[PDB]
Amino acid sequence: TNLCPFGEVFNATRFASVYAWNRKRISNCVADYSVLYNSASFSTFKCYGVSPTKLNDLCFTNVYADSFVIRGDEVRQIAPGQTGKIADYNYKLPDDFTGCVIAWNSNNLDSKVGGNYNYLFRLFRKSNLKPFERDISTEIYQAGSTPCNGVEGFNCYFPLQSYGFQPTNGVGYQPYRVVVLSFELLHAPATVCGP
Amino acid sequence: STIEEQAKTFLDKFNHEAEDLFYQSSLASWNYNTNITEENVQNMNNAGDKWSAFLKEQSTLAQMYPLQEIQNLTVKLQLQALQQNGSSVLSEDKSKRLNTILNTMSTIYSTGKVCNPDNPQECLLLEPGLNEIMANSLDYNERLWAWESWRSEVGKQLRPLYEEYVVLKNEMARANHYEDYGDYWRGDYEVNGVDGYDYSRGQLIEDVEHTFEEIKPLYEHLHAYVRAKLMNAYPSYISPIGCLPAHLLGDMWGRFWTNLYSLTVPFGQKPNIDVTDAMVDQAWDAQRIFKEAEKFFVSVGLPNMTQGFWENSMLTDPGNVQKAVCHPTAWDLGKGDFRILMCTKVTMDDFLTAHHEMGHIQYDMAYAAQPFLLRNGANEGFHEAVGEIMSLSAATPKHLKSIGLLSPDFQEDNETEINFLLKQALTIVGTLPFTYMLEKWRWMVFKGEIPKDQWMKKWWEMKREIVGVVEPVPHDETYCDPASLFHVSNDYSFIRYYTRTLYQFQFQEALCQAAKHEGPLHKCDISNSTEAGQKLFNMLRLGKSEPWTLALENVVGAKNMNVRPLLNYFEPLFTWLKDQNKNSFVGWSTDWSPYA
Ligand SMILES: *[C@@H]1O[C@H](CO)[C@@H](O)[C@H](O)[C@H]1NC(C)=O
Ligand SMILES: *[C@@H]1O[C@H](CO)[C@@H](O)[C@H](O)[C@H]1NC(C)=O
Ligand SMILES: *[C@@H]1O[C@H](CO)[C@@H](O)[C@H](O)[C@H]1NC(C)=O
Ligand SMILES: *[C@@H]1O[C@H](CO)[C@@H](O)[C@H](O)[C@H]1NC(C)=O
Ligand SMILES: [Zn+2]
Repeated sequence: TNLCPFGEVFNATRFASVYAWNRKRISNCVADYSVLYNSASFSTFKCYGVSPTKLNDLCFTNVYADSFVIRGDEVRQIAPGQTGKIADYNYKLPDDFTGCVIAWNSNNLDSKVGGNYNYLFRLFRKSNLKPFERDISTEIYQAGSTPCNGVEGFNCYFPLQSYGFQPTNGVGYQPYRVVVLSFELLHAPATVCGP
Repeated sequence: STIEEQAKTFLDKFNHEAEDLFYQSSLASWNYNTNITEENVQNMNNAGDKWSAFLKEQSTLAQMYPLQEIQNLTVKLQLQALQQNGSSVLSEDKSKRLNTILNTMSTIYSTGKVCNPDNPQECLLLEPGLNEIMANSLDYNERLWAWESWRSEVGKQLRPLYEEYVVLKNEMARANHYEDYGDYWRGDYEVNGVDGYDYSRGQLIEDVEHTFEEIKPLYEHLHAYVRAKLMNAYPSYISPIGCLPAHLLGDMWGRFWTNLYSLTVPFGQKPNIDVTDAMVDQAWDAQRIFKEAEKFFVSVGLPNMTQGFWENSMLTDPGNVQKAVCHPTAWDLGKGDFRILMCTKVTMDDFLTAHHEMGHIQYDMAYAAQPFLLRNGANEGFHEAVGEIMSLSAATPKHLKSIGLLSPDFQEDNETEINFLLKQALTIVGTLPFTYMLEKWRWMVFKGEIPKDQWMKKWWEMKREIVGVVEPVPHDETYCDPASLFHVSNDYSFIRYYTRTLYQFQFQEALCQAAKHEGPLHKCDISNSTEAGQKLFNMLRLGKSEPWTLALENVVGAKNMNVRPLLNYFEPLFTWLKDQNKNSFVGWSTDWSPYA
């Protein structure tokens, strides 16, 4: 009766920036998924492929929990077949995604008078991300044809942009903490059942 | 990568810097305006200075990307707005000279004081001292003293500064490839590169003057009626055929004729609709006033106010020692932060102002999704026009009855409606010749058509001919009477009040047709008409991304400013005015003056 360490993910003091999104692998434990979906504490709880309704009657080989912070208006982008700054440059879900997306407003935690700039997102990139790809690079983005020499200037931009999270922002600009649950099924021991 | 694609990436970075840096400046500005402390002035200046420096920096970098190599118009609009040199096209000495001149004229206007004869210590400022006289005094000599002493002691200070201001502003404007500073101002209406919707700077002069010709018959009959009423009150001061003396017009300049209502009310036996007592009888507060305004916008399909609006706005006077600027203002701080600053009282006027200010918020929320530089009205007259029409609907007896404030046993009679249309005309119609003659005087001064030794001679020739107002004291070229008005000495363009006024009745007529209103236009209330809110919203969400000609067409179906809706609104008064003036002289001689 080994319980899956979900509190360490959902109740973490600080979440990761979306460009450097955390992944925690979940293995050899019992997961009570119904507690999360029947808690009435999240603003978004959407599952693709699997059903949130009492499908903690299934076994999975490994479960991955991806967590990060984005603004409220960018929460649509955490979904299959979406475009935008987050979906193309920071966190990309596959078309055949099988899992759940969980989000809740965290204005009380990630906002600060004068602005909380702890959270970043990637604003420029040469190409879009593959599904479940992470890019933490800080290479100066070369918008023009003149090399940047590792410093920002004309047509040379630092690729990461910070959120300015203030408690007085509108809901669309307020911080939201997101947890993405991936349910992997391999030809393998299937160690995460969770009655 | 092409120049265009570099520009898109540059604007991508600018928009993201600009949210946060504008937001910090707006938030620092808010804290001072609601809580006046020395520390808050400092923080407001620090945040404002960094935003100004960032804009400077970004304008120079925007000039790297040639507009000639950009095809995407919505990209080109954003670069052009950011690229504008402004005063930064002059040498560094000349821009400093201009900024010093602007600050001195502003300081003279706001600190200028007049002391009465025989007591050099009992002195008055324009606000509230001299404004109180010009709006409430019936004494001819007291009004004359305030009118003359303001211009002779403050206006004469502004005359040498305004001359240098004309020279330097024309220098920036010709360096920015405009004919002159007036041509620069008219660029706010310019549209290029949009087949079917283009508009030239010189076209604005033609359209303003064409629409003003159709306004003349209504204004002449307003002017004749006002002159006849004032002549009864001041028989030895007013000629039956002459111009109205400039100091007997209800404020310092005759900009509005609002305060002439008591002496010109047609039926002074029927009281006004003043719903203030009903509001107090029902224990209304400021929150109730703003919920009622919110329900008005919700009734036409517009969204309710955000949660942050209720939590962050200041809808009442803070009171005890925390002190605030009480001028009603609607704030768009960015990042979805919308607020209203207003020291609301439980009165009918503040009830109407709340609908007016929340109309601004509805405009702001509608284009919030636009790029940063395109978050504004279609042109300088759009935003205020949207606010005005909200108070038009909210003030009608039909609307006041539906919200339980006006008694159901109150029915409109034609006498109260003539009274209402008069007071509307005194404010709305009366300012149009004033607004037009002033901006044309400035246009001619900037163009070089008025020599310096004829500035005041031509100013009062155009007052007599166009406005039908005559100065009570002869003024030589040591005077600078136009600069005695805020907008002239503080470097603000003025035609926006002419265009806005025509826009608001074009808007109201179109929305009321969408609401299927029956009867005179002035009795319309657009409440409960999702068809009317939708046709308004189709323009509001555009912001500045489309030509103002197209944005106007979304509401009214026409591509240009039109005066007919304004005349349609006032036709019942116009018919009544023509019948009143049948045994009166209509028009004015320009040679008569009170100083003979
Ligand atoms: C987070 O903490 C709350 C309160 O301590 C608890 O109810 C909740 O179950 C925790 N989250 C998880 C995933 O266990
Ligand atoms: C007003 O400003 C001062 C600092 O200038 C601050 O300490 C105080 O809390 C403010 N009061 C309110 C009511 O915001
Ligand atoms: C201009 O660019 C924006 C974004 O870069 C794009 O959405 C729009 O379709 C473009 N317009 C034209 C006419 O190419
Ligand atoms: C605004 O209306 C929405 C429904 O569209 C509602 O969910 C929300 O609570 C309302 N907010 C306020 C402040 O009335
Ligand atoms: Zn306004």
